[PDB]
Amino acid sequence: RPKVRDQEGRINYYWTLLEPGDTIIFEANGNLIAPWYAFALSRGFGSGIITSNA
Amino acid sequence: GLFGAIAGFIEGGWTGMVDGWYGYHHQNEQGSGYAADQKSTQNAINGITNKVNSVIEKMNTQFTAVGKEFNKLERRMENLNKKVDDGFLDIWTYNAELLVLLENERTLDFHDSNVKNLYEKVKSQLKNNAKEIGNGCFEFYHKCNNECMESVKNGTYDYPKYSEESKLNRE
Repeated sequence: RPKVRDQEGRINYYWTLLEPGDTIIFEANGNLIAPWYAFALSRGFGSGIITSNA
Repeated sequence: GLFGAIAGFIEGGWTGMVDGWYGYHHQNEQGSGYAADQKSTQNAINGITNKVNSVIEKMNTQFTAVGKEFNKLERRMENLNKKVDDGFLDIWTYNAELLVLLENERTLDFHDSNVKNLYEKVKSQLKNNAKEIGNGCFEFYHKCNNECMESVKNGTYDYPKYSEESKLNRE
């Protein structure tokens, strides 16, 4: 691949939201970048993302 | 406006009147000056205040809404998102500007009628005891002291009481 940030390989990133009480299973025989940290989310209302230099 | 009072039968307003919107000016042997018609002014204020607040209060709060990111293969959806925002902006801009213009015209007619109606109220009180002159004034044919001026303003003028004097002064 063309170099990006001096690399020729790539790491693709994936995600999922695990519902309360469920189980996530990871099986692999190579090429895994394992989760180390994960986030327990709490949702609210009225928030959003803005782009600003203020 | 369509009633013809503002800069019509009334040459222009009074910078010397400070206690209201509509009112009277008088002159007699005991003095002169300006005084507002508090009943007419307050009703005009309440009407307008309700109108302004209706335009504002009936509007809903703009709730959080931001744009959305789309990737390079989602241009059709990005363009739909934009179409929705542009369409809503065009509708609200057109309506906001046109509403204000239509209501400003009506407010000025509202005021034009209110002062004209005040003029007619006095004309009906005075009948033949005064004559109409320009600038929205009634020139009395009898002596009208301060008690008389208050009586005319309050709509309690005792017309026949002054009729003998005016008949003589009218020649």
